[PDB]
Amino acid sequence: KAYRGGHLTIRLALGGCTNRPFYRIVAAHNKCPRDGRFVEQLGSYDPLPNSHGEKLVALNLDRIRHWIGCGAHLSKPMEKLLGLAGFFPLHPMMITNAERLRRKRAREVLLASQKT
Amino acid sequence: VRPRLIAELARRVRALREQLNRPRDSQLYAVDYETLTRPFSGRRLPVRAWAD
Amino acid sequence: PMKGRFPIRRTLQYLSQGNVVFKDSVKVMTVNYNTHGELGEGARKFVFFNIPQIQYKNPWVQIMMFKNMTPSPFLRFYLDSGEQVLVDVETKSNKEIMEHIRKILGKNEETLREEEEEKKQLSHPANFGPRKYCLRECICEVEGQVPCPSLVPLPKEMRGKY
Amino acid sequence: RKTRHDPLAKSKIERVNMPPAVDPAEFFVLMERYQHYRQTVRALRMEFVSEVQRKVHE
Amino acid sequence: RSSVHARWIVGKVIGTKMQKTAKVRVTRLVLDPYLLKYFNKRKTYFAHDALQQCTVGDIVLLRALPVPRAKHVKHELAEIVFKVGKVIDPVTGKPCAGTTYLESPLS
Amino acid sequence: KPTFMDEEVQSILTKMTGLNLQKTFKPAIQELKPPTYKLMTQAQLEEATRQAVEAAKVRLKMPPVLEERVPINDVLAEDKILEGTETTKYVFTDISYSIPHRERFIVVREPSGTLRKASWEERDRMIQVYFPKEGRKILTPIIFKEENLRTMYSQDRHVDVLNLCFAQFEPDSTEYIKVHHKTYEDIDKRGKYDLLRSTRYFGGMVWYFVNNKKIDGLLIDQIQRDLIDDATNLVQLYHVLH
Amino acid sequence: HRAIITICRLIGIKDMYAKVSGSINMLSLTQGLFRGLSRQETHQQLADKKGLHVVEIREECGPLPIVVASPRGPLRKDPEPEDEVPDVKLDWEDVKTAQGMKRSVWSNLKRAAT
Amino acid sequence: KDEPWKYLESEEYQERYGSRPVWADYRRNHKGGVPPQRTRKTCIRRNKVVGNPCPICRDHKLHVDFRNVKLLEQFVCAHTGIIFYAPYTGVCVKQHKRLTQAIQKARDHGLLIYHIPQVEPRDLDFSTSHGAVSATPPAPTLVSGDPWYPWYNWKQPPERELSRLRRLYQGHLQEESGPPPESMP
RNA sequence: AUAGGUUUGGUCCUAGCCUUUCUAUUAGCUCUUAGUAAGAUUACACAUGCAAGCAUCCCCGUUCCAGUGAGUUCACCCUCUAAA
Ligand SMILES: [Mg+2]
Ligand SMILES: [Mg+2]
Ligand SMILES: [Zn+2]
Ligand SMILES: [Zn+2]
Repeated sequence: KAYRGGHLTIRLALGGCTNRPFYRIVAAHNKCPRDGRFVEQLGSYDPLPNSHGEKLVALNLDRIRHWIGCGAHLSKPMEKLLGLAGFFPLHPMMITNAERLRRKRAREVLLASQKT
Repeated sequence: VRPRLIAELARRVRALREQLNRPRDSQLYAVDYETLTRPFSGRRLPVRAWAD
Repeated sequence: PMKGRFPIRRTLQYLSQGNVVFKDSVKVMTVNYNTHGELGEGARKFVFFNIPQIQYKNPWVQIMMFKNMTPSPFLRFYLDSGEQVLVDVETKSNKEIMEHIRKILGKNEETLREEEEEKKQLSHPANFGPRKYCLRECICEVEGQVPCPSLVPLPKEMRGKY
Repeated sequence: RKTRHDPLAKSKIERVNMPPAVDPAEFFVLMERYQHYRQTVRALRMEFVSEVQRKVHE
Repeated sequence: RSSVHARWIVGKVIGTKMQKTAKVRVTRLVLDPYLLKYFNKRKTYFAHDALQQCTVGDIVLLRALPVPRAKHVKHELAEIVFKVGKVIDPVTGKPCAGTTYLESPLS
Repeated sequence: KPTFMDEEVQSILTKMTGLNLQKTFKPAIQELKPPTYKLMTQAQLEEATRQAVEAAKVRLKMPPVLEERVPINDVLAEDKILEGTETTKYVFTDISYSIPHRERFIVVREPSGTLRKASWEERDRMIQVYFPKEGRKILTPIIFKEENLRTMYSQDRHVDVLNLCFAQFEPDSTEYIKVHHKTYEDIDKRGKYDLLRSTRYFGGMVWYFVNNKKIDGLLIDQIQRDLIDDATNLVQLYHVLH
Repeated sequence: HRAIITICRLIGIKDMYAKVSGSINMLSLTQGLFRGLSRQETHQQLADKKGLHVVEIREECGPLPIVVASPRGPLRKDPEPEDEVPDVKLDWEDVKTAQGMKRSVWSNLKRAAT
Repeated sequence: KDEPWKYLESEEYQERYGSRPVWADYRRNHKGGVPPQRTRKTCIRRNKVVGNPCPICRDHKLHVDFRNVKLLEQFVCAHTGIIFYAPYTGVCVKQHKRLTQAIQKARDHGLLIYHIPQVEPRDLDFSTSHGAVSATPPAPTLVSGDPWYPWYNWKQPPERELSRLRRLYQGHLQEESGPPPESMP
């Protein structure tokens, strides 16, 4: 399918059942369907935890970096995962979320002190 | 062979029209000072472009 | 049973039992010999038994069959550059010419092992592909999460029911 | 999802694209953070491009 | 540049009543999925014999041009590798006939 | 000084465990198939026999005493903005088919300001999850229980015990070496060595007993055999080791 | 065939594949089966006639070859004429089973017990 | 009686069979040719034994457990490591699955006897020279405690930029505080 | 296809039809709880509801997503050659 400049964009893709969120990073186009055609498949994503947690994530840098240098872009969740893994620097949105969580915790502590 | 000639003719006509009789900025890029709207579309504008 | 003389000549297994693999150079494979002349037993046995194997090892290369065309049979080949590889098998055994072509034009074990390693690399066993190309499509079938909500209901933390 | 020529449910034309308020110090810190992060990302992309070029040359 | 697929080809000549051209086919051997036996398969092809040197029913090689200069043509006769009747033996460069030597070897 | 790969030591070890083309090449309750028969001369029979002997020789080779591993204590990066906020610890690794499992980079984003490379147990678990190798169950097998271990020891078939111990854990794990030493000690109780004659034994039993100076059972077995020159060679090897 | 199953159970054979080709005539089928069972080349007699031992490479066991029969006196020191591509008229069913090309609505389906 | 491990070697069980298989005594009545690919779903019918009783659902003293070694070894080809098919077993599919699970549990426990081959090491090498296992020198910022890129943390910019942004965001501002409090009970 | 019924006063040979197994549905009745995939069959016409605007005014999704199996060798491999 000839897309309007469909450039490679590593995006996510569902793969679970109802009440069972499951995802899988895939190197697909910017306009192709979520679970549609794709070039290469990367390490699947494990959102839900289990016994002592098993949030497993993998990446094949040997080909991921090649496809990135070949003119492919990255999505926001891709940058989030890269920051969580450590490949790319920590995403600033994550730092803003952490600061907001710290401020909310401070407000909760203030409320708890006011309870008395 | 049966080539698609009508499609090519329509494409050429539309391209020639949109390239020659293109509406000038005075018609589409105009701004209404009473509601901040652009003719040829009928949509509003961002809020940070009011006092400007 | 089969309505032929030598059914073993065409059994797939016998064809896959080969070994010679022409390199990416030879383009045409022409052979000709005299059948009435019993002196060319090697060439006859070759054209009879090994031609199916050669054709199955690579259908891209061209193969032409001819009969009475010269007193002394020969195996004329054509390379991608333009030269020719003339190897004689008259008064010889098919195994001799087979080993000769395997050592000269046949793909060495290094190239075959490299191709096998490349194919194995392509056969990514870690990604969760759709079975046909890989293994374990979803994590629900392997250890890591609840073993399929269908095989067993989900715990109390199921989404929606909250 | 709307193919231009559609009945277009007239339910979103009654809203104003209002930008929520913003702080000064936090906004400047975030702007500097974004600038430096984009610089680092562009540097990493240039490094990857150089590596790909070296591989193609080899 | 190099749009043609089949590069080197050596087929049999048939059609020759044309200007600077000649029809050629290759008696290939395709495998059957059910019979598991090879049969005499052939497909006609167009060549560019600019000199019409070859006749009907012979063996000649054709050089595939980088790009087809016409609709169906995509090859060019290079040289007669084996002239039927006047064929030359690879070993012992001398003419030969039906399983016989027109001129005795040893020269 | 120890010289585990010494020529004389390896020769004496191979002598202790004969080839045995019948016990090593014993059939197992698995898929059956119709055998094939042929008629050859005696030279071809001798060639087949020596080929089977070479195959049996290639059979035994492992394992060496690699001792207990060391927990990796290397941190990649860290963060001060978090420091205990998002627990659960997210795991991340890298895929490389052209790199062995002993050169991976399994990162684990922990909540605290750190970023270790995971332990060895979690490393092997993630490797099995990503690259399912033959055997090596994800969860620990129930056979390794005290009662189950005793029952297996009572079966008088320690070959399958060692096979399972080697197929489950890795040759460098701590529990692996522990179970191996436990099995060796159990075999030590009531002298007997004819059971471990068609499997791994030279590297785990004889070498371990020579290192621990527990050569009483081996000496008794050698005396029961017949050789005396082999006994003197073993005494010389023990003197060299100590 | 169920009749063949009973015949084998009475003889002693436990399990053995057999393609009941051709017509299904009880009397003629049983007579042909008896004739075939009476005309069989054993291992000991074949070895005594030819001389060479019985070489085999069982897949269940290891490469260790185990002779099944040996001659009763002489031993042909020369090997058999290992002439490749022999003239063994195999059946098309054998090829269809080896290549898995056989397909139908009753190929190899689950059968009853006992 | 109660988890049968002594009754297996009793006299009644030996007289009823002794050396014959228990799965062969059950015959399947069906249409012409071969019975269906599936047998009865459940031995009983949520109460009493309905239809042809299974080879095991006929006596209250015939339970199953991981300790039933002889029973599980006799009810399945202990000499062939290949499970049969539902028509061959000819038993209540519920009990078929139960027996399969019991055999799996016995194999995972060690009671059952069967060949257990081994495998090869996870890596041809047994060294630790790579940095991922030998050592990993830290960075100056790692030793200093502060993470890389100090601008990630709080850094109160000059008041000039704040006034400029306020001029940009005139009547749209919020209440900002100092650095992010690191307290969270 | 390991199998059965079937031409006759009977047997042998050839061979027709059907039964025996698995998938798609529902005419009939009947269906304790809970969980999981999917719920067009009409390329006939549609009431309506909803599905795509952020945004310093500009590109941009509208040329995708979601469906159809009417028509239907336009898919896989190589080369050339702009949009990223
Ligand atoms: Mg009748
Ligand atoms: Mg249609
Ligand atoms: Zn699921
Ligand atoms: Zn029951």
